[PDB]
Amino acid sequence: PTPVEEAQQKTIEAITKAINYMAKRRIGALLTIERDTGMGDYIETGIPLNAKVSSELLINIFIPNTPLHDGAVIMKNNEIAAAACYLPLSESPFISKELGTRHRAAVGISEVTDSLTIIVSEETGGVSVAKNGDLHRELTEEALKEMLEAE
Amino acid sequence: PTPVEEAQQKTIEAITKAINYMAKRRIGALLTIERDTGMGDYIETGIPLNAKVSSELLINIFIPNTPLHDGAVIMKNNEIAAAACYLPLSESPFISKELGTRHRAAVGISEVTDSLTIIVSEETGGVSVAKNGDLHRELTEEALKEMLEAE
Ligand SMILES: Cn1c(=O)oc2cc(N)ccc21
Ligand SMILES: [Mg+2]
Repeated sequence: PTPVEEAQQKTIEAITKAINYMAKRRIGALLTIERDTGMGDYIETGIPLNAKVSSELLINIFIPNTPLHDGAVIMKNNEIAAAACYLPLSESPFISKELGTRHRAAVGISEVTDSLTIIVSEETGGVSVAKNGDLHRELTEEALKEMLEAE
Repeated sequence: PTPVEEAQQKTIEAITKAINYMAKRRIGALLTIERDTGMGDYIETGIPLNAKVSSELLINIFIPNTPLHDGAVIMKNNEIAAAACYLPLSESPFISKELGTRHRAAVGISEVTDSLTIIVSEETGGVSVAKNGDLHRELTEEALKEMLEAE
């Protein structure tokens, strides 16, 4: 592997480790990965971090009833750009009616960007991904990894 | 007021807001500010963050029973360099006997560096500072801020 490939795989492993921990504990989480469409306007709504990715930091960010847990983490250029960011709520009538604002925010950003957003449900610990205006629900660990590698 | 001076003031405000919040809630914390003696050897024992400082991130790091809460945060200028770092334990007999490992680690690093370390007791909420081998306990909010401004 090249340095850039090794770095991408390390980031994927850090994300999946954090997501698994949160899914097991039913910790709600919202993590958007910026792609070609710039998301600076949304990054600017949160708390700046520009931090190295680690599973530890991702977990610490989303702990319930803490300063950083409300809102989205946005990743950009292999770093955590900001936490507690605003994302736009989707008005799509085709999202499962049992899902709340975390999932609607993820679908919303996916409607206007090419980003990939991961959501952990605080109700069930279920893991989902929003891309292109669609929500892919009840993902296995393998499925999430496949989506991150495809992305 | 140069940009350097304004950045320092912002960092002091972030630190003091976080410490005050953790003191009120008896959240144990151990926060070392590198000065002229480089602390790379200790930074490298922790989880790298290289993050912009915020009161929110400082608080999120020290929440009990989370990946990052045990060990020291080490700050370099206006960044959180790493969390969950090792510091050496002091054997000084002037550490109150009831105090635990955070205070002994803080005095320990203060014996071999010119750093300033802030400690919040999880037993009492009291705030202390270790510098040059001495521990100063039960600091008021005003005294801590004045110490940081002088540092
Ligand atoms: C480990 N953990 C978790 O899963 O939820 C938490 C909440 C708090 N306040 C502190 C720790 C945890
Ligand atoms: Mg006194």
